[PDB]
Amino acid sequence: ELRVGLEESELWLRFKELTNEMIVTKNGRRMFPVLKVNVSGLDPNAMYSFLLDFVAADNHRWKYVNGEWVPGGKPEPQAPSCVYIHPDSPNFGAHWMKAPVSFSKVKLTNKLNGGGQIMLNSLHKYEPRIHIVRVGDPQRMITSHCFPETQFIAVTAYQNEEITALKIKYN
Ligand SMILES: O=C(Nc1ccccc1)Nc1cccnc1
Repeated sequence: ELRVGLEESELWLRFKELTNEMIVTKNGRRMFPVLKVNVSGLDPNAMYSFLLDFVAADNHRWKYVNGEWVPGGKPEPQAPSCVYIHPDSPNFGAHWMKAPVSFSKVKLTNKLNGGGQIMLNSLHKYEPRIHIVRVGDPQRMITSHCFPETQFIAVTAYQNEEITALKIKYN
């Protein structure tokens, strides 16, 4: 049976209990923590691609007021459909299953200035989503997995001083 497990779930949850934040910039910014998954129950002989996107969690934006994240207004129109292709793609099931699959190079941005970046709206909450695509499949079968532990608010600057400190500390 196909099983996709979050790596470092305890680390993610240290950030989630503060409400996690990720910086977006013009030129794009890497995530900490990095999203990493362990995979079992692929066909080791088959070839797959791994894709990453970010799903908008709410019909509203957030604001950090008096040390509390609270609903902050109506949402911006949805960021365009951005998908990140894992740079190991396409590859054997055996390749994906032998070691955690790491999205260490994905950059989050708030300007559509290209470079395979993920466009997010500042002060909106997003949940990472991984897709497994089988190569050469006439049915174009896809699997999609969400990672609730990894939810975060996109920000141009850290709001929560505990997040700023955690980010310097564990990284
Ligand atoms: O700090 C880490 N995990 C953790 C933190 C607190 C409690 C239990 C586990 N992992 C980690 C990952 C990547 C680089 N450095 C450290």
